[PDB]
Amino acid sequence: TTIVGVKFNNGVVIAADTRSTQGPIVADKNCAKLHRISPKIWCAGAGTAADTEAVTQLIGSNIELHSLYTSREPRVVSALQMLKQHLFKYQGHIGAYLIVAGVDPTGSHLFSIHADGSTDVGYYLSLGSGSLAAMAVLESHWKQDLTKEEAIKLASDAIQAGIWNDLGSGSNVDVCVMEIGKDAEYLRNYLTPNVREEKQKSYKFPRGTTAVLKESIVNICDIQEE
Amino acid sequence: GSRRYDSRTTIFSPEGRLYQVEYALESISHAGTAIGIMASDGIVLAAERKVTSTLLEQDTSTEKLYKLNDKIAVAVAGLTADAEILINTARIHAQNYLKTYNEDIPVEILVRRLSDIKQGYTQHGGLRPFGVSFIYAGYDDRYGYQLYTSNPSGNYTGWKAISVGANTSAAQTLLQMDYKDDMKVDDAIELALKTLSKTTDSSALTYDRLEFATIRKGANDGEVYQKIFKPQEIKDILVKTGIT
Amino acid sequence: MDIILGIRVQDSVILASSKAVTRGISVLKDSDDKTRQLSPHTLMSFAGEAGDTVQFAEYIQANIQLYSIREDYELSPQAVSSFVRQELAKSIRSRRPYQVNVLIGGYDKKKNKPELYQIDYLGTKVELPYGAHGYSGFYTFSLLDHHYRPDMTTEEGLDLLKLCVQELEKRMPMDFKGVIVKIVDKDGIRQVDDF
Amino acid sequence: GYDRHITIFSPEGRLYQVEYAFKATNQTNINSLAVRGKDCTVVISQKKVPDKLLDPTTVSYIFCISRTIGMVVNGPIPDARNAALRAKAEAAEFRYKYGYDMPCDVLAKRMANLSQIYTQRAYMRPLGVILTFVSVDEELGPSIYKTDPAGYYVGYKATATGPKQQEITTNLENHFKKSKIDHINEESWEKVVEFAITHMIDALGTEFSKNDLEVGVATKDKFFTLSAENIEERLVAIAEQ
Amino acid sequence: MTDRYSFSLTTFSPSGKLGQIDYALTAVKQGVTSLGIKATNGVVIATEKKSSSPLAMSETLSKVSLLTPDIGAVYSGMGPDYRVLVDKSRKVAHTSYKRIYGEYPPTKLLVSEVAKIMQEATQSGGVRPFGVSLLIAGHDEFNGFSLYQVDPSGSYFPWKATAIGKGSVAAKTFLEKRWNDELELEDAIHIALLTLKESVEGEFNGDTIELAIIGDENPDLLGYTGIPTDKGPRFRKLTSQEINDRLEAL
Amino acid sequence: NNYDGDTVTFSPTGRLFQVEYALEAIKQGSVTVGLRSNTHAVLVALKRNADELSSYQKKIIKCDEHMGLSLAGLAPDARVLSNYLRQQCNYSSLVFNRKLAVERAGHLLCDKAQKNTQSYGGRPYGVGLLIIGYDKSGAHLLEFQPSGNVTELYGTAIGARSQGAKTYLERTLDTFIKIDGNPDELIKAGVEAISQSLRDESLTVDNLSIAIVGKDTPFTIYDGEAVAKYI
Amino acid sequence: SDPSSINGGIVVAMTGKDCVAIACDLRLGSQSLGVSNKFEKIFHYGHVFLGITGLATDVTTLNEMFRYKTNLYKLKEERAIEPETFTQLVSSSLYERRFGPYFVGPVVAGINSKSGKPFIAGFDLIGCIDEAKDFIVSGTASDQLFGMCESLYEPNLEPEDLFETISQALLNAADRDALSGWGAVVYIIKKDEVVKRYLKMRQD
Amino acid sequence: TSIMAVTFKDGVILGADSRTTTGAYIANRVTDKLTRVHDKIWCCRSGSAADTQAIADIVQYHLELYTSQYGTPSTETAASVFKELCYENKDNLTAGIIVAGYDDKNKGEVYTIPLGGSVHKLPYAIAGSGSTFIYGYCDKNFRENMSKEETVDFIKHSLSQAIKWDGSSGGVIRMVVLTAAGVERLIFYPDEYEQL
Amino acid sequence: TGYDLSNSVFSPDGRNFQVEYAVKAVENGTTSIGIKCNDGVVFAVEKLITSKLLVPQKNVKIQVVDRHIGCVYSGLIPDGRHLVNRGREEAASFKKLYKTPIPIPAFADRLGQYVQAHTLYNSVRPFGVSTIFGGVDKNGAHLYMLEPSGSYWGYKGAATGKGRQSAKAELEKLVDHHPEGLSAREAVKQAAKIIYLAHEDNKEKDFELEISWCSLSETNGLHKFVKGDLLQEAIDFAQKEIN
Ligand SMILES: [Mg+2]
Repeated sequence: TTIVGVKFNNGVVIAADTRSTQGPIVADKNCAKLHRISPKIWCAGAGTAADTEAVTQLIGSNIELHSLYTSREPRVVSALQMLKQHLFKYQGHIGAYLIVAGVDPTGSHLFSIHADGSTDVGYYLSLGSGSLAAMAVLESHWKQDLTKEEAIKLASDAIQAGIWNDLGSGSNVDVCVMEIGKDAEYLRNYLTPNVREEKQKSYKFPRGTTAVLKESIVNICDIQEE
Repeated sequence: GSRRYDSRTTIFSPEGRLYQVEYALESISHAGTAIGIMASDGIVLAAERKVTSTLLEQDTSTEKLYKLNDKIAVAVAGLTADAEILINTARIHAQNYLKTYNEDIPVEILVRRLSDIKQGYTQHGGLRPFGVSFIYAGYDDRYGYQLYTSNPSGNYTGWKAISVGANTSAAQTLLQMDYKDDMKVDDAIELALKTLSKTTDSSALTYDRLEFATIRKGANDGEVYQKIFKPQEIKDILVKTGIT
Repeated sequence: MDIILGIRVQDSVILASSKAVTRGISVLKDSDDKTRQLSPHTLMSFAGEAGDTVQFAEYIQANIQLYSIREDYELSPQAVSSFVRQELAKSIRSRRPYQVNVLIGGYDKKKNKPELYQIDYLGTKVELPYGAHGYSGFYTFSLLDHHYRPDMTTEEGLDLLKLCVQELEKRMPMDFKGVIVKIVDKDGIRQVDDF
Repeated sequence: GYDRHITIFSPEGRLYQVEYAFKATNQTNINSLAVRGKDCTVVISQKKVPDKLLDPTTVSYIFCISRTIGMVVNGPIPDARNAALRAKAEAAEFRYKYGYDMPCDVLAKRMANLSQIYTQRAYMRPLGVILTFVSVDEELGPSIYKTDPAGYYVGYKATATGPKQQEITTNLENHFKKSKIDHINEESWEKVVEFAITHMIDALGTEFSKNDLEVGVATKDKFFTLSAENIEERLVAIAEQ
Repeated sequence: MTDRYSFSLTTFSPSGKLGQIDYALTAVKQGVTSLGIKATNGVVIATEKKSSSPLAMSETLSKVSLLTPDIGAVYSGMGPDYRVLVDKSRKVAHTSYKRIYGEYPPTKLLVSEVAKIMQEATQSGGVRPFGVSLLIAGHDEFNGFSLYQVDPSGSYFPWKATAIGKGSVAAKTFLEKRWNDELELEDAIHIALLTLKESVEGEFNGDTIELAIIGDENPDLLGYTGIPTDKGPRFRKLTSQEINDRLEAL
Repeated sequence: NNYDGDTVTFSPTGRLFQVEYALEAIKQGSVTVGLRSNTHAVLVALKRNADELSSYQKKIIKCDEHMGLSLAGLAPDARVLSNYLRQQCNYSSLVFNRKLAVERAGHLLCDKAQKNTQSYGGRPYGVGLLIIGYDKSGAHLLEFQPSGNVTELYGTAIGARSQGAKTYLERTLDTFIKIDGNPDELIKAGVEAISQSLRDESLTVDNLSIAIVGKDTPFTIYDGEAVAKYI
Repeated sequence: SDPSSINGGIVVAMTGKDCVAIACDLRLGSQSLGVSNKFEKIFHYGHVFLGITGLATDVTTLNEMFRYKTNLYKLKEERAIEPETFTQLVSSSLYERRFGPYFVGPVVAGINSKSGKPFIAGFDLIGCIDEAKDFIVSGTASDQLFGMCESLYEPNLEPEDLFETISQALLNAADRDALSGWGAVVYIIKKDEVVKRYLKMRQD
Repeated sequence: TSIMAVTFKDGVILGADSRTTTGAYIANRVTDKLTRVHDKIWCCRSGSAADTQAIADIVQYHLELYTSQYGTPSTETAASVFKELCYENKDNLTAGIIVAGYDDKNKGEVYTIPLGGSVHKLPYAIAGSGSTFIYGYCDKNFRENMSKEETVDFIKHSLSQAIKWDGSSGGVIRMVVLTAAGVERLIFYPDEYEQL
Repeated sequence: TGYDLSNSVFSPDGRNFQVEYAVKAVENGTTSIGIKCNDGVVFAVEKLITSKLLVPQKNVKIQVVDRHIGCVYSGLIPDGRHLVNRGREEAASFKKLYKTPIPIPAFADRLGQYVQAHTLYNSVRPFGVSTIFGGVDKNGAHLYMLEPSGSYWGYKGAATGKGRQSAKAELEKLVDHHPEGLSAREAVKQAAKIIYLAHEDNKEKDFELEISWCSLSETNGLHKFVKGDLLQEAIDFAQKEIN
């Protein structure tokens, strides 16, 4: 997995590749690693996929209830604190490595969080197996006062480094943009640089090819009237 | 301390009755009448809603008849909320039995456990009993079609035909008169309605003041179908038996 | 405990179970009955870790005898085998799991059919025409795969079993001191007292 | 009538223990008042030291709950301190869990929910207190939220509590009918304190020395209470106008 | 300490009444009038913001509450009892549904849950019943729009339209005259506003009236874009201004 | 009257009736006397029988080698309280290798009895105790009442007609306080004191119970023939 | 000793035009020993289909569990559970055993009865959802199944074409796995008929 | 980590490097290891980032609640709360923390809490992997009652050497000044301190 | 009515009669006082000599908490001890976590909240004592008095028990006629006087005087009992003032 987060002028952007692997095998070619915690707080997850999904939804649920209770729009530091205290308690066994970002009444924020519950702050971050490929690009092209367009470009360039150079990452680039005073725009499959080429042959079979012993209509209906 | 305010819900009167059970039964006697009739080829459940308003949504409504599993249903007379607590317990017990033995729960076993729960509230814990009497209509492959009732005491008994709620004395007499053992479902449907027609405290019996259900062999071969009547179907069966 | 076999013929289920009990270096007994009657038409044989086998078998027996009294009714073999599977599946994630494998042979009086169920200590259940636990199947399944017919008589089943036990006596390293054979049919459970 | 002794319904659907707790609220015979400026929230309360043996400095019904939130209580001191300690514990826990300072209105809701429970659960009695919470909230600005033994709470433009609350209330209502705004249009909190004291004098028809009052002020990022001499400086300025 | 009230505080009297439930219903009767009307393409729930003092800021007190993005609730009776039920109702929508099925509960089932909580306060040890009746309006894919009333006993009923509290008997009669199965949502709002004027003494405007709808999906209220199947909340609280625009059209 | 149903209720005059009723059980109890010099402390107790076929209820209990008490009132309550003392004496020995001071034993007894006077469902203890012991600061006599009040004295008495013995001791004070180095004289004086509380009856061989503890004497009980010397 | 490959077996599912297909082998073994040739791994709750590979006791247990939960769901909701919802219930249920999991690889297949959309999904033993347009694979021959599906699959196949494709993908994958085979079943699922076909295959 | 805290005439200064490490990979090169638990009670963190953050967050909570009830806590009190956490959880923590604060009665104070959870009040303290290389230097160059500038120089030079030799340390040198005059943050970049 | 039969019940006035009944037991007890001085506090109490048999000096009533706090109380003595035991647990746990000894104002609230807790439930009875306590902390001297309601304040001087009005009057005089301060040794003497003067209301039996003090200068901020020479000196001072 490759995930990044980049701050810009008036907000924050996160991106991620779309490959999930079982050892050397690609289980899903178009995985969604960008998670919504609240409308304007999204986080990218690397590590154990079930853990990143589960911990993201639990905290998301509790954040929603908190927002309703306080009559306030949720803040990123709350999602951060809730995530880290949960993860720390499980001493790393919940394998969720997250880049947490969003906008709230306080401003725009970017954090990352390791599975053991240690957190950090920055203008640009990366996590996952492709984090070194990504970080090399971030350390090469990042500057102060990025515009929205510059940050999207930098973020997806860093995901591409991971896609091309890391065997743990591949397929497509997802992006989410969180700008102050605007709706978050989740850009699913922002890039598509890995369409499979056309096959040499069609493997559609002549009907009747397969040997059959028995057929039966399976009854999916409930018990019938009359 | 707190003893001062304790009603003591689980004590005997000097006559040896359980005060709270008797008073709960008293509450139940003001509830909409529910009738169950058992036939050779099926079971009928009919029950009267408590006096409705024209603005009540009837088609999306359930107050009296509840599905316990695919082969067992109940008619309720008493506090609806109390009954739902017990209904969900019963639904869960049915599934535990199915999970454990990979066979649908025999009707009596489900009835006994619910009755046993009610009983507990009369002997320990200092809580008020459930203000509910049930009519259980169900089928299993040991005893076939079965009717039971249970009340807040936790006592249950089996029936060919029975009523609970308001005017049971009147209704039981009318059932005792016209019920015969070789009776069929379509006859039983008619008897159930005819009885409510005569025992109701309302001016007349309309579709919108009723819930109705049948359990029939009426499916394709050795199996059983539960039919909770839609408002239209009750209106049709009311016309068809010439009550409107 | 070592070898336990089951075969389901036309109208009955036959269970054969080794008689030896070995405490490491010595054979302590050569007449051990590795079976418990669960109900008049259901028999369960067992093999696995010492102590746990009998403890489990008797526990199941008590539960089924309790059920029989409460409902005044005999549970079907399928129902009994499902209860037993659940208890083992329960146990496999316990603090200390039952290491017990069982064969349940019953005659279903409702469907008038003999039924044989194979369940290992993990709670892995399977209905079979014939079955075994441990190494027993390795020696005997090729004979049963050859000779077995769904319409065999009880005596044809016993002859096929006789052959199975002879292969075991030829090729197994352990002396298991013969087998006790029991038949489960419409009239209940009886023991073949000569084998 | 045991429906009088615990929090169960009377036949008219009332909770007498809640009502009688409201009566304990006035047992101290103190009146309090809160108003909002542009930048601040001021709360003033009468201070009465009858015994010459008391240490006057230890006599207070104003509490610093957090850096930002202040709380004045109308009711007996033991229930007041019970409520104060809890609110302090609740505000600190909130900060630790959610990573920002507990808002005035949220703390008020939380204490209101705790009070509600005592109206529903038999073994817990209601507290004989009314809690007025003040702050300059980072999202909502100057804030007054008040709690009572029924578990009710609401935000206020300004408010008063105590035996003579009605006189003070109407005095304040009449001012806002005139000025037509939500707050005291005043720059410095010093002048908002002066407004508060002035309008308490008019409504109560009583004159105050420096030891007859007790003042709390909330600004952005701190709530503080004034000393005798800060109040004296305030009284003097009022007299010269 | 410890709660040593482990016995029921609600019990059957010799006549079979459950005293505390009746007394709780009485507390509801004293309560301010609130109502709900079901249209073909929406539901509206409404009530009076009876402000205690004019120094109180009554928009800080929410009588109409979002439970889920497609479910709203209003009450008549004791406000504090309502506030905690809403807290519990919101949480139970998550714990016993959304955390399991990955979607919000349908109106009837969330109501079923709120009802359960209220039933338990009617039988559990050391508690009194809740002194409120709720009207819960909502939408879900397989049942469409619905409106439910929930009483202190825990009983709940589906309504085409109803009212509860102070002027409920008169209001229900008003609604019987005007309700039909062909009302569009704007018509139901108009009727709700007419019905509510009857039971309101003093000022009657967008600042003394609280009113919300369960209607169309509001993608502008979602807060993000880019998931085609997330189309936004159907619950919407009408603004003070929105209400007043409909009071001249009255 | 309306305020005596349980221990958790005060009367309008500020009294605790359940505690006062517990105090009454002591007064119906048989008389017992305690007194001390600077070297020894003595308990004397009149044992009551049920009738002429019965034994005479034992009134003195040993708590440690250097401590013990006599009881007046509900006997099972004395057994519970004396057992608690046996443990506290024991814990002090096992953990600190220290013999428990009589003063501490009093404080612990006060605090145990007190908890039963402030909580629902409990009842006060229905027994009074005279605790003697010899520790690092010499001889001690304590009077325990189930209200929780523990008092250190030179001498005292509790039970039916204990008032007689109490004044005798109030007179004898300057005499018996001086009886250092003579055990048998201190007992003699205690037996004389308890005799102010007799009427209709007098001291017999199976009527009388004496206990003594002191400088070079373990707490030991004398019953039966071993008290004839003092009759 | 590795629980997910003690008993053996495979499941594959595919989408076509207004239909889905789910298929499984019938083998159950204790490692090298074949034990049963009739251990079906596909179950259904109303119109939602669930295949489960892995440790057989957990396969049985989970079927029994989802039958339990979908039955109660139906009674309360007054309607049959949809594939999207069931998928979430499967995920929830597995993750609830995060640190002592069921050793399984479940696969969900069905058509949404309201929208008509065909739906498949796969899970790891710990609840992670793989919602693929094309196909889902599971079991001891999952590598082989990925190989077959990746070349054999094309989108929008008609039910009886999809049948050939999924059958061939299963059969040839099973024949390169020691622990799969001994029979096979294919379910072809359309909005209102479901056809179940048993395949003829080698029995070694 | 290279961290230190030094008492001087007007109070105390805390100093740290900015490197966070997962093996040889620098996970963060601009980390803030100087953390605030009260207005004028701060700490330097070394060891597990997860552990030291969790500890500091808890301590901040305790001291906020302390303040609400009893007013401003002493630096000694803050150190004791840290110690309680570190000592009672010694088996599950990897945390070496220096606690530094400024009272008005007590002036500048420094308490070091090593791995076992013992407490040691010192005139100055050094810790982290980088500290080993500057025991010699710091012992030779520390005097009591230095000026603000001398103390800033001492820390700058000391941590410069620690960074020079310890690969685990690096980045910028952060400092936090604690006096009666308030709270001052300082930062020194590679090109300044490397050439020293 | 019936409102006074159960603790934690509000009467229709808004009062808790059971707490008020507890006060009656306090008023029924022996007199006890506290005087705040320049750098410390002094505590004194009247001990009724019920009998000649009471070993003098040996039924000590004043109690220490930690090393710097003194507590005295009038009313039900066991209730007072129970409260002091809790006070000692509260002080130990404060010291344990925070290192510094518990400040006096902080200590007062610990007792305050605990006593107030016994007015929240019908399953407990309120405390049958008023407790005078205090000492020297890092911020100087503090004297407190705490009622059965849980109400407490800081005092210049305080008294409670049967002779409380007599003592209150005497305390007000010192406050007026020493408005710039009272020394520790002065306070010890005055305490003796006031207890002797307040003994009029308990005159059937004669009594034993008991004094303690914490003073920054005279006891190093630690709590000590006044024994022997300093005690005898103050006994004399008081005996001269009644004639
Ligand atoms: Mg093979």
